[PDB]
Amino acid sequence: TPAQSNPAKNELYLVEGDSAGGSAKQDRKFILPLRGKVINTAKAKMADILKNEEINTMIYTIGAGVGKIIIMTDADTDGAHIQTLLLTFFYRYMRPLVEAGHVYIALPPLYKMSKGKGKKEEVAAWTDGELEELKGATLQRYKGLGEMDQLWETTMNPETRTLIRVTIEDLARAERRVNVLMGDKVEPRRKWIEDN
Amino acid sequence: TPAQSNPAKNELYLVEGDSAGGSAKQGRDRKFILPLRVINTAKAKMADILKNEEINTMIYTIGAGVGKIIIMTDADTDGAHIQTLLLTFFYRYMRPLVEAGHVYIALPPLYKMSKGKGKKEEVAYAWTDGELEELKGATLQRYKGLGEMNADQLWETTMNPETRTLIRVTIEDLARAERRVNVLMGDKVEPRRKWIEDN
Amino acid sequence: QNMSLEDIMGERFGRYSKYIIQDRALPDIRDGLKPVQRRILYSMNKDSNDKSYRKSAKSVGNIMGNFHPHGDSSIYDAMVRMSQNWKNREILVEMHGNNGSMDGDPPAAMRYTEARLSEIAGYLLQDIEKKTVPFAWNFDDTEKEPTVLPAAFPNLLVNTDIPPHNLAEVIDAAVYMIDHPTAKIDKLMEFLPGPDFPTGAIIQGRDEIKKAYETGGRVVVRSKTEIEKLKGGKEQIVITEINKANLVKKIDDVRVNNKVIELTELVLNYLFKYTDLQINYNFNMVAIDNFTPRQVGIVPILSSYIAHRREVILARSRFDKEKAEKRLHIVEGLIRVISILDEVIALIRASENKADAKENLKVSYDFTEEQAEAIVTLQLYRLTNTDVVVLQEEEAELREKIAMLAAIIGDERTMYNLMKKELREVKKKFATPRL
Amino acid sequence: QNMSLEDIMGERFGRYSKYIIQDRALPDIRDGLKPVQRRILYSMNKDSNDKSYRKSAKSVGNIMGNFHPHGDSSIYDAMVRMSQNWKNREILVEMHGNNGSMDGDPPAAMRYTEARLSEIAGYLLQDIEKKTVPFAWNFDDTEKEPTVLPAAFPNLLVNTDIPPHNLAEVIDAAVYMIDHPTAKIDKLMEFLPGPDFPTGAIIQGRDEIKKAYETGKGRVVVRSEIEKLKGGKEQIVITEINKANLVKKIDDVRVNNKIELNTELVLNYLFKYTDLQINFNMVAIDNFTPRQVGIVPILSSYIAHRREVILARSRFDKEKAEKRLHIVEGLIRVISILDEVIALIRASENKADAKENLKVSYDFTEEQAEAIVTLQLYRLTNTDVVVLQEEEAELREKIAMLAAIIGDERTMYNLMKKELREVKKKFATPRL
DNA sequence: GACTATGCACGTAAAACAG
DNA sequence: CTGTTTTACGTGCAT
DNA sequence: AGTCATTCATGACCTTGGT
DNA sequence: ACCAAGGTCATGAAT
Ligand SMILES: COc1c(N2C[C@@H]3CCCN[C@@H]3C2)c(F)cc2c(=O)c(C(=O)O)cn(C3CC3)c12
Ligand SMILES: COc1c(N2C[C@@H]3CCCN[C@@H]3C2)c(F)cc2c(=O)c(C(=O)O)cn(C3CC3)c12
Repeated sequence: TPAQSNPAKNELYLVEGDSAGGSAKQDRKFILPLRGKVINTAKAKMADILKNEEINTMIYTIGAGVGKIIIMTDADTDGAHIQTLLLTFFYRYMRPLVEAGHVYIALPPLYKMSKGKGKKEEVAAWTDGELEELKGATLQRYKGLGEMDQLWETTMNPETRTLIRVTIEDLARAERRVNVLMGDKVEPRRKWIEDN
Repeated sequence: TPAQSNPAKNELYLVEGDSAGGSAKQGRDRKFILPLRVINTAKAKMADILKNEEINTMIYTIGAGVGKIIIMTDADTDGAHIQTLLLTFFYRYMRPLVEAGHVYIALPPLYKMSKGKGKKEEVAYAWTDGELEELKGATLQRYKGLGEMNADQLWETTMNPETRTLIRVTIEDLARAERRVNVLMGDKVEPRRKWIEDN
Repeated sequence: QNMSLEDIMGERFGRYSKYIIQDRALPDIRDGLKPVQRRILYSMNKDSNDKSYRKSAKSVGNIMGNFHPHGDSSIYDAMVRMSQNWKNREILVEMHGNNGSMDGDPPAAMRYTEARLSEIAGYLLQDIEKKTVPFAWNFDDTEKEPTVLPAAFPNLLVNTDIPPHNLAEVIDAAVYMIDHPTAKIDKLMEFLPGPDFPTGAIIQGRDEIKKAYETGGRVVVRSKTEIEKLKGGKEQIVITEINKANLVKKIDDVRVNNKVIELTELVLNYLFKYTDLQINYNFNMVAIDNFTPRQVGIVPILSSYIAHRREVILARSRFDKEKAEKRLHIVEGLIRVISILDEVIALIRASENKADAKENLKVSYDFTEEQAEAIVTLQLYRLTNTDVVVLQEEEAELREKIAMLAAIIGDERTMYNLMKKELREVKKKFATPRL
Repeated sequence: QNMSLEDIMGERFGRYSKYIIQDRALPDIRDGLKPVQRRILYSMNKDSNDKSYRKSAKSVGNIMGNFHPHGDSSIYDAMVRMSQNWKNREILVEMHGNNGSMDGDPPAAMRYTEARLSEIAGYLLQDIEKKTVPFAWNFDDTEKEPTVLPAAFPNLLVNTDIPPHNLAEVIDAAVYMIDHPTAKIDKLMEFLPGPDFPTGAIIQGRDEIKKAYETGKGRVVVRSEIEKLKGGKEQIVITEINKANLVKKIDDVRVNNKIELNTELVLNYLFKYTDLQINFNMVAIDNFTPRQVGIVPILSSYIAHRREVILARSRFDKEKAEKRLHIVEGLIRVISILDEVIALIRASENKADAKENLKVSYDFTEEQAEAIVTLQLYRLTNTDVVVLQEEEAELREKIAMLAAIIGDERTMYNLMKKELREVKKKFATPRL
């Protein structure tokens, strides 16, 4: 389940599903496909979490335990719930990991632009206000870490994308993470979508 | 893996893949069933065959061993290799089974004909060759293999046993074990290339 | 530059936000189709499925690459769901080849099933044709996709939880609500005494439902149980939106633990509350109205769906009307043209180009482009303009409909008389018994 | 009645027969596409795929329910196969999204991959358009399906086993064979010294191949860097096999102590045992009948296969012209009396009434009469007064040539040359 | 969304065959 | 601890 | 061509909880 | 072994 590799710069990219972790394992590790939706930490029991191969396999690779790990999702709003949890999975447990702040959440491409139908003319992480900088040609829109060699546009230049996480967290934020994700009493969640 | 059931008439229908054995287990208009999802007997070793869950699960259900089991394929020429083998699998081992001749090989439908687009007007034929002529203005079908037949329809080969089936093996004898070691199983290649002189 | 460090107070607020508006993939108060549905009913349209049974692979594939980025079997799987008669009242898609037993039956992959849009199925997608419900963009940005199919059959309360209620009772109330707007929940339950399930049988909770219809509660539901006497002198009481997958063994569990089935009538009473052979039900009236997720009730739902059609009909009006106008105008023109077919057939020869010819119809006329067009797009066939007297007749034929349609536009009262005759119409054709 | 008892001497003869003609699902001596292939290249056509990358689900789905009853993943799976550059020479379909490593890589289901018909891909399906190759019926009996796509690029020997041989060498021989029919296998190997593999490198067996090219059976050979590292150590490492087991196979030698870590004899041990330097079975279907052939047959039938493709594209395109010059030839005439004609077509009667009545003031035929009536008042501006005249010669030239390709055995091949040369160049490949 | 057995042929590298 | 036969492993298209 | 775990919510039926 | 809290299992549309 891992993807091979001297902890000179850490280096541990966390992909979504064997298509991604397959596309990735095929250009820049100084990899471990996380399969399906991970467990909601604050959503069950500690014994619970120890039974889950997703929590297990994770903490196996790289020691740590309770007492550059890049995390690669997609664009899917489906792909967020898989950012959302993992961070909680990196947070409630493995605090210092992101307390140090060594963990970072990779910045995939949005809309690639094309042109010549034989001369090849490609481009490249916000198809909103960003995309305007780029008729007569062609476009695309990126459907999630998979349909992407190209992969070294988020792969083989680490800083060319990534985003460093957790900076100056603190407290009163553990308030929101037991509010938003995990598993509140429902009441709170229905409630955070007053800003929705 | 079986499909439930007093050996009053034997009764054991052998389908192809859990789609069929699923369509059948629902259409049990006639279980007085087990999905087969097979090894070429004369193609390996006895130890071999004992290792294969397909030989195993088979001989499990119903005792017998070495010393009305209807078998339901499709129309697929793919679906034959699964007639071809099983019979060898019913033959080289479990001889008397078909030596008695208690086993039969089910006669699925070929081309179903349709008509009214709301009044429902269906048919049936087990040979869309010379048979089909007995049946413009209407519509037709062609049957793609034991599956696309709903569970209800399925009682057209299901809930009238004799309405279809075909009894097997009758007056075999010897000099036929000659051809079955020639045709299927696993000859030396030479023989097989050779039987397609009548092909 | 590995830039942009951010707060987990930040990023877990922003991601989780995206994902929560992905919980308006839930049934709308109008269509009552939850998008992964809406889209499979449209793609089976657009592709023309009264015809023969089209495989699946193609069907799902085509759903799955034009209107739905997500999984294959996620897509189709959901489709099978709409195939299961014992899941809906009107099955909004008919397939063939092992739909799947109430007896815990895994249905077979796309590789085997053939399907096709179903009768009542027609209904909902029964007027996408025109500029009816407002259609949006593809994700690929290729085709366009509709945002809630306009809907004949009130899929919403005839199918967040909302239990079946039977076209029969639904369009019946539907009727009432219209001609009488302000209505009490007690007088409207007269039409829908309760939810009909495919496996209805018996549902208990008159006062429990009654309140629930505005509150948006808990009912009750009993099995199809039989009392009869076998031979030799023994008891024969056996069984004919639950699940037969666990009640089959659940019966035989009672016997296995000898703690209480054609083998005392108080005895049936034990299983009839513990063996899950008379469970149920709950109700959780919850959809999306005003593009915003809300709990509603028997009055809202019918309320918005009345309003949802108010604007379907209004559209089918405003449109079909404009299509006529546009026709009566080249008819109105071609008639005229008859008068001087000779002169016209004249300068269109000695004219010059194509675009040269229409312009030059500034003289000997005052026709417009769309006027001029067909006068030049004609073909020497129709120069046999037999419509000499007919076209005259059209001027009144097509002007009648443009009199009616535009009348539906100001006529609030006539409007509903439409939505009646129609709803009554399904009431009858695709009408259901009771349960 | 449970009727019809039968001999297992009977039934096992008759079933097994059906199944064995299901072993002419094997590459044809012409297309060199094995049906499950042929059909995916056509369905990706018919649907128009130079355009954008169309998902898969739709692509396979559509292959899978119009031309192929069998599995989904059986279908698509095989498609992926045609995506793998390191599997063919000309990859007859380009996809994007994890084709699959030489490093033992499971490709992802239809749910992810997007694909599209490939450059050289074009080639083969490059003239289905007309009544070229003879097309048969659907299984559903819905559309019709072609029985061997006509083929520009000699997929057959450029791709029962037949190893790559490189468009370069192939059309080069192809050339020779034509203008010189009877040829020896030795003079023709001059053009194709051997099969090129995507991972060619080194292939040994000059006398072994030479004989094999007529015998259609034999065995060749195939071989897999020398440099000096720092500090004074040996650095000899590696750059149609499989890298899935050679990765560990190297490290197996080390594990059993029996690779930039200094005897050159050492490399010799691995280079024959470690599978780091590990046949041919010329076999297809010709004359709708499964046969072994060789370098001469294959080119022999494919020459003949085009002989009849070209002849078709002749006989057809010719007939399409005839049919055009005839309503041109007609409409010209009609100009002369546009006035009179524009006449009775008014006072005529019906539609079908109007064309008939063009028995008088003319002798035109139906197809003649048609467009004279199907016309539109636009074209009554019949500017072609003088042009159409010109067409009579434009379209009559081509009907002079095409029909000339019909008797001209010698001119014919000069076609099949210029074309085959044409791919030789455009979709031309280096060497290996 | 990757596990898994098998047939169909035919090569051959890796186990079992004896004393 | 040999040299032999024998055995399983691999590959595309199906089930 | 089935296998398998989990999210997300919400309920009734079973597993612990203590002595 | 009571009666109560906690624990599980299940259901559609996704990964
Ligand atoms: C067994 O569920 C699935 C899994 N897995 C969950 C399992 C347990 C944990 C360890 N991993 C396995 C793999 C997966 F990885 C992908 C899909 C999937 O793509 C899909 C579809 O829409 O096509 C449908 N399903 C199921 C709903 C049928 C998928
Ligand atoms: C794993 O192979 C398959 C099996 N099985 C073989 C396994 C080992 C023995 C015990 N049974 C399982 C089931 C099956 F039953 C059906 C299909 C199938 O339909 C299909 C396709 O064309 O869609 C493709 N494949 C594979 C080529 C991908 C199938």
